[PDB]
Amino acid sequence: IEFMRILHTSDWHLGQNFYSKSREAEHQAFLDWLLETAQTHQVDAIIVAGDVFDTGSPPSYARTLYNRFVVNLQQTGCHLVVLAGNHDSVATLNESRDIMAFLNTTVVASAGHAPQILPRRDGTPGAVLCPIPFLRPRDIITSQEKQQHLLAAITDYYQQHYADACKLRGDQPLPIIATGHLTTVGASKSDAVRDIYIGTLDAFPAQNFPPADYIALGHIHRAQIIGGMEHVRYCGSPIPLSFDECGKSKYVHLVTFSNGKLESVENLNVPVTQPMAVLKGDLASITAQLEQQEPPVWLDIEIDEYLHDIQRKIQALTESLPVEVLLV
Repeated sequence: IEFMRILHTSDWHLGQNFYSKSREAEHQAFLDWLLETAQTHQVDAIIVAGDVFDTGSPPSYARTLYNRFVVNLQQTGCHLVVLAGNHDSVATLNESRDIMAFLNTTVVASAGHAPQILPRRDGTPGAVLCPIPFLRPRDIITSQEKQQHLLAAITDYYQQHYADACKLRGDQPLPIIATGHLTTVGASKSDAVRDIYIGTLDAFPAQNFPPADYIALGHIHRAQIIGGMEHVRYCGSPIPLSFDECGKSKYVHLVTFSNGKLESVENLNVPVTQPMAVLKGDLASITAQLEQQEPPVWLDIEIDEYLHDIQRKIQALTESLPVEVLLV
């Protein structure tokens, strides 16, 4: 009878320079869809599980996309939780932390944020959130085996915060939601996923996560269930961030809680607004491949031996065609 609904997204990488192309149009369309989606499902909170911006110094149009979304989301009463990823600068996201608080937005850029009650739209307690962004080792390494140390440090961090979440919840029938931004053991990764904790943690075993009712992760671009646990998920990126991910579905997760427990996780397809394609073969295999649309499809030609000559060759075969070649 008491519901709480959140949307789980991550890895926006606003401002990404994609082979000289801007993703602004795609991100604008996505953010507009995310807005209508929040209204359609009467979502209580949207959680963005890290990598909001592609770098620590996003271009003005990306900062504008982000600000305008937060503003437009006000017409819904939906709360917004923005967590830093490894691509984000902490200082950059903290620029507007306190300003965002006036707009029902919680910006969490570094480790150490206490658990907080997420209200439902009507203001009553809906869930207890442990807002955990990408954890910089410097921020969590107690007493500042290095590999074993970081694993223990992250595990312990989640344990302390889960414990505090339980205390904050008290006797209330509220679900506990934790977030995270890292790479788990067994995760399937794409090209656009950058190595993190280089030399200090190959991957995080999801069995070490505390028993929150939902764990909303970011960093990995393909939506997947982790460690066979339906409550531990990457939502993946909302638009394709690399050519190896085109053709593949993009999602945000609609996560519903009933009486303090996880009820369902639904995969909401994010409309794809910019056609991309990857071509493999040789000059004729290529030539046949690219033959017979408002935006011009972006192309990754994975095609006589000197790759320099191949480029000029393809640059000839690709001229005045409704496509656009980005990578060779």
